[PDB]
Amino acid sequence: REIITLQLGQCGNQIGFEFWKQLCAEHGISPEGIVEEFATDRKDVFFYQADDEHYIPRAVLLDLEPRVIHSILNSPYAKLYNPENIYLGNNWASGFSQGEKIHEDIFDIIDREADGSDSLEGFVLCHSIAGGTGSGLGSYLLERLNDRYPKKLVQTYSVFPNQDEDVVVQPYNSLLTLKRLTQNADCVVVLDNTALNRIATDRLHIQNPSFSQINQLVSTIMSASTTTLRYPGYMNNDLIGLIASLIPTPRLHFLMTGYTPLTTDKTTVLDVMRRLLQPKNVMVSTNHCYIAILNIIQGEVDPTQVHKSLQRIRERKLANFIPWGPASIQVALSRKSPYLPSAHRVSGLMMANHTSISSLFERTCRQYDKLRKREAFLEQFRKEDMFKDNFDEMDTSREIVQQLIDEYHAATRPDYISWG
Amino acid sequence: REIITLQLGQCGNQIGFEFWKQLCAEHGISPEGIVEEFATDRKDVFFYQADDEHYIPRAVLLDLEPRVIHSILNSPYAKLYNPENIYLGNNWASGFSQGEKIHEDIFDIIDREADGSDSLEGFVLCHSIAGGTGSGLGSYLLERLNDRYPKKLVQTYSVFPNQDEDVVVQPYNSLLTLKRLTQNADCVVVLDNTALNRIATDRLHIQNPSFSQINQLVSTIMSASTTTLRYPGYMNNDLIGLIASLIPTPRLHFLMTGYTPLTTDKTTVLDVMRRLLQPKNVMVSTNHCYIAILNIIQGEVDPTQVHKSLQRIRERKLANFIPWGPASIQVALSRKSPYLPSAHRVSGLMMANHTSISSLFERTCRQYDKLRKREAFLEQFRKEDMFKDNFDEMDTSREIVQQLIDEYHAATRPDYISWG
Amino acid sequence: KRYFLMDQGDFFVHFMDLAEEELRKPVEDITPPRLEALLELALRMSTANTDPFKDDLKIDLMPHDLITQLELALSGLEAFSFDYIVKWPLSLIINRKALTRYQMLFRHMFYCKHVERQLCSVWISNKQWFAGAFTLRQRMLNFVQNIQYYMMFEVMEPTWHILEKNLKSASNIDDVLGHHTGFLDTCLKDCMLTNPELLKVFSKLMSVCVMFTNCMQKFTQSMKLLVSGFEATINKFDKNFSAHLLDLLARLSIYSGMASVISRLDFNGFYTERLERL
Amino acid sequence: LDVLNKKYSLLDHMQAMRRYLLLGQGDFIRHLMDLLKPELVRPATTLYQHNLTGILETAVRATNAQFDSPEILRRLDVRLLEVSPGDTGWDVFSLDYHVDGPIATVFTRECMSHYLRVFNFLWRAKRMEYILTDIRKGHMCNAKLLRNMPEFSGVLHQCHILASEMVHFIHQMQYYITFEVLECSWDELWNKVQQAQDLDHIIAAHEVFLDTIISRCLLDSDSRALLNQLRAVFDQIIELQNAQDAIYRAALEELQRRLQFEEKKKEEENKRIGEFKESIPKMCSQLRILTHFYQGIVQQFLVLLTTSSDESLRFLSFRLDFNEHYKARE
Ligand SMILES: Nc1nc2c(ncn2[C@@H]2O[C@H](COP(=O)(O)OP(=O)(O)O)[C@@H](O)[C@H]2O)c(=O)[nH]1
Ligand SMILES: Nc1nc2c(ncn2[C@@H]2O[C@H](COP(=O)(O)OP(=O)(O)O)[C@@H](O)[C@H]2O)c(=O)[nH]1
Repeated sequence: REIITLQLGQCGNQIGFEFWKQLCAEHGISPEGIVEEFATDRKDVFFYQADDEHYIPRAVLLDLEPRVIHSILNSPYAKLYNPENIYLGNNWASGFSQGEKIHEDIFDIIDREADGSDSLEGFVLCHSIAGGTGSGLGSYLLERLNDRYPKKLVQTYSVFPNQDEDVVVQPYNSLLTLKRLTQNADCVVVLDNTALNRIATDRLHIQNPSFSQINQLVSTIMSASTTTLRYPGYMNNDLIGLIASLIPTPRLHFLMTGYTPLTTDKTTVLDVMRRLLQPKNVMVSTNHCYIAILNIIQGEVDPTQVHKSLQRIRERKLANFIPWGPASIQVALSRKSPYLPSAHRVSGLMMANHTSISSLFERTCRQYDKLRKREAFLEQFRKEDMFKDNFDEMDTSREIVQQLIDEYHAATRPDYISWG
Repeated sequence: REIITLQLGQCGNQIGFEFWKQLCAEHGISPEGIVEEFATDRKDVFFYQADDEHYIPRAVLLDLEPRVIHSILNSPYAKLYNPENIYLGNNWASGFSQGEKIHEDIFDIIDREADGSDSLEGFVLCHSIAGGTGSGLGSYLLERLNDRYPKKLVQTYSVFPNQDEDVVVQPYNSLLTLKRLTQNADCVVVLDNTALNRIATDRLHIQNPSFSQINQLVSTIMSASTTTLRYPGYMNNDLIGLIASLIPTPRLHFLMTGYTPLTTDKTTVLDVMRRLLQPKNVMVSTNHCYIAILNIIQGEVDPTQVHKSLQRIRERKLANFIPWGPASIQVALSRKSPYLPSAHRVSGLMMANHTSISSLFERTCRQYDKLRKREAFLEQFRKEDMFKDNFDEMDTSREIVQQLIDEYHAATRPDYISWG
Repeated sequence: KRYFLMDQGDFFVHFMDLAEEELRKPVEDITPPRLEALLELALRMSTANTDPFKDDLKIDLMPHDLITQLELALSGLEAFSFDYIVKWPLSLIINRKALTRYQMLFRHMFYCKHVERQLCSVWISNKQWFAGAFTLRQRMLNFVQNIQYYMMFEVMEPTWHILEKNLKSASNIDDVLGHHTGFLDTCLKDCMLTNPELLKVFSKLMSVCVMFTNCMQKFTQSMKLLVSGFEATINKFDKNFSAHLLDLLARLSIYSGMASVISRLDFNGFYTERLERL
Repeated sequence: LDVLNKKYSLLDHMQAMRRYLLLGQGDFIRHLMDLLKPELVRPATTLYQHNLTGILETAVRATNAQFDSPEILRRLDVRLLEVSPGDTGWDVFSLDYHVDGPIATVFTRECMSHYLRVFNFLWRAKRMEYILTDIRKGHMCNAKLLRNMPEFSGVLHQCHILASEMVHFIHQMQYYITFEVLECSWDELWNKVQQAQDLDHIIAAHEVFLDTIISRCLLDSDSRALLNQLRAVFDQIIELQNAQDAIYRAALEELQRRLQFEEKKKEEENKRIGEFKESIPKMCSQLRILTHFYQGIVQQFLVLLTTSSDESLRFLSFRLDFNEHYKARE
């Protein structure tokens, strides 16, 4: 079934714009959505097929206090995305309240696309955590979608924000987003501003314009995470299939990222694999261990080599895995696209469930716990107090996220077979 | 068996900067760390392998009150060494105290590299004894490494300070460094500023800019001491194997240096060996005898000749040593690298365990003993007194180094089977 | 020669320890898939991943080891043998007779490399530490490191330059078959593999060396986790070693590249004159 | 070879055979399994071939399969099997790809028969995996509305772990078939065929690709014993499909009434806690015996694949036991 992407908030809209543009050039599409004359791919899932042959994306664009939504409109690609579905604070509470009054018109825009498509498998949100308007509005829309579509699944390309710690309420906003995300999202793929900023400092000298350049980094991961679906293959020919192996237990659904040629700008499979397990290739910042690992490779890969490449990674014992029941590294192969450069003829990505990401969640919980005692930034803005007089959703969120922090470390232990 | 080098202190940072640069040109590496297009060697131990052939040295650069760490940064080779691991008095006590507050972040930088490498055979330290900041910080870091990594062996290309005797506390600083170095260092390769300065006066007219030119001399020895490791050969690929033969007794862990074509800018093996045993080719300044010796060669060397050559020095007996043991001498032949000049087609050095180096240790102990009675430079700086009110580590150091001075001369005697 | 005469030791340093934890186990308890994957991996890891025929090496076992040669349960450094694959074209020169002996050369040369690093490993653990050990370990190490500088730089690289030279100047394939068997018999005989009693004395020396490192490492582990047990073993081990070291030089002085061994083993006149035989 | 390559296109028929009869496209098959569930689950003794043809037509239009040469797209036809007694459409349904003309000499009656055995196997273990993904669709899609109830999680957790362990075994076998029986065999066939000159090297070689798949898969008369044990796993998967649902429509049933019990308020639910506290032990022991029975079969299966040839059994055994969860006495 076709995937509908609910890109929301200024930050989320910017990564969402970069992702559709990335699949514009990668696929046979021009800036006016017209089939390219120069042009073997499954474009049905991501791109609606129009009567003018415009490959309109199934993308929902939500604007709040719009500034970067106006810049998106003055672009050569304005015609490419024309489902004609764009509808008009820095606080999580401020975003949640604004979303509630306009919920029905934004929700009808969701319906239109659902009716238009032959079918709708899942919702993929370019969400921004502690995103000012992006968070709060995104949590609320996350709660409505599951109730209306119980059968359908929700994924979130959360750009978890770590900038070395401006938002003084950033921990409070993030705390609330996760509670909704832990109980109302089937999958989540985690990214980190600092981890990518550190990569940007590593691969390039770019430091001050970190947000503009890092977009491209987020994009390469986001196009890549879907390439097995966007191009046909013998296995993983549906979104849920990739999502099943990566998230074993319903509560623990946060996925780490990595890319072998971060500098993609021959290499044997045996090599692109080990390069990935190394921690410079990772883009995320008591014993600790992965729960299950998966990898996808797109290039000139001897199909025969992968049958022995898995054994090669097994001998180096580079990775420590889960201890209760069985789990294993999974090897997958896809086709690099023609037209665009074939540099780094072999180039890979990995999506993995790792207990280290618990540490990033605890750091915002640490900032919040410190901030909660001080009550330095309760906002006490009438919106904040009137929306939350008890201020007990933050405590409800604190216990829910602490259960998650606990559940992760329980995973490390030998008895997750017992309740965790 | 990847080996990390902990280059520390301004003087130590100067000889690590050059040693890595020397292996940049010698190996197939450019100033940006990129594989050279013009380019059979084992670059794995010394050079980390990045995804796009950016072979980055595993150098740990420690700075303190920085000035020349800034000049290292404004260089064409700044990109070549980018593990992105550089972290911000003339007294041994002043250096030791500064190291203790920052010990955990500098130690995490050690951990990162240890985790990143497949494995860690050893650590290499570049520093000057009585190096102001370099000593004291270097002794403290020497003590932490053995406790954390008992298996790991730390080798310091010590820049032992001999300038004809400015530092008025130089003997006190050096005295303390050796006590740590005698009980907390698996091996030490000794070099002498005066010995090299005398060589500089001999080979060249350079006298006033002794430090800049002598850097090249220390480098040629340093690159050379590892060439059996850096280029695969029948024997001496591992660091442990290369050193163990040189030091028979743990305590006697100090090695002497020499180079046959000091003016490397045909020759038969019989010749390059005899030339080395002569004392002008040596770079270090009651009967006395080498405990054990071993020759290193890299050039167009015939294989039938070295045995005739070994037998020749057996008859010439140019270098004399008489350990009660059968330590004798060992031979080594290696490949000179292509690309760089092949001048002195046969070029080599010798490492020799010698009891003469005891005399250099006693001379600083003599300056210190004279200085201790006068108490002319007790510093009595509050750092010095508060850190050391008893001033008894200097006496603890004096007995430990005197035990070493005694042990050496015991080695000369016929009974080192009994305690010396 | 890259895998049989150990010119590429880079590969051996990486391979040795990566398989050793398995090698120390005895036979019938060792899985050829595990060793095969480990060598297959080590070969990729080494700088020697540029040779076109690298794939040929295969891990096989030598039943009875050197005993079959004019315990079997014992394995690891003990039962390791490489084997190389050749098709009909060049099989006619590199054959069973040629590769039965290249393997038999590699096997003896493996122990000298393996036990030199075991002596090196015991010296790392020690890094109050009574010297009883340091006297005997300095004796064995300076004796062996010198056997391996004689074997690789007094016999092998010498004769191989005879073979590469004469195979350049043959004009027939019954004369190339002459040089190939000529180089192989020369390196087998000039080296100590060819002795009437086959130098079992060298094997007895290597047995005391391994027994020494075993207990010495075990004791240093035991004391960490004093001379009535240690110095007792140190004195007896040093006394048995000095006896066999002198027996080796004495039974090798009877022969007359002949004395380049003993003249070298006592270089700078150490143990050069101790006891004149008879 | 020049006039059979163009006029009769032997090249395009063997190229698209992998794609459609060996599930090489996959997309087409997953779309086909999605639309063709209701008719196949219904006893097909009432079903007939015309309905299957018509659904396949629109199914081809749905997938990128329609973007191909019309001739190969037309040759494919649904084939009924013997109408097995007391059966469901799932047990008796296989594509044929009827082929006639000169291309017949390369693809003979023996060739289409051996492909149908491959298809019989691949349809079973392409459904069984799409059944276990429906299971995980359900576990994810039922727990998201039971976030209020704290009493259930315990039995719910025991159902999730066994479901996860099952997905580890079938999903990995799916990869082993993907890259160790249908990628290396096809690579071997292609090179030996496209370098050939005598048409006799295309026939006696193409049969080798065929007679190597039947031995790297378990369809050979000797690997049949290991398939017989594999059937038990292919049984225990749908056994959980009946163990899982029978609990929710019973457990979830009480929750709907609890909303209606409070909608009455807007002592009966104390008897519902009574049926809960007595139902937890029986569900616990039933699921426990299921996990032990599954462990008892999968461990006997892994110890069943001991070396006979080792050509294709060592690279699956490693895959099923990676991380050494099994062989460490489980
Ligand atoms: N990855 C990425 N994150 C961004 C970018 N721009 C802003 N952000 C993140 O967006 C968050 C704040 O959202 P904001 O832009 O204030 O939303 P607004 O309230 O609609 O302006 C911060 O945590 C930033 O890390 C970008 O270009 N890339
Ligand atoms: N070999 C060598 N030694 C040097 C050089 N520069 C300084 N030194 C030595 O460094 C020691 C003093 O260390 P210092 O430079 O004071 O370290 P600082 O405290 O960081 O300035 C003296 O003993 C000098 O012999 C150099 O270029 N080469």
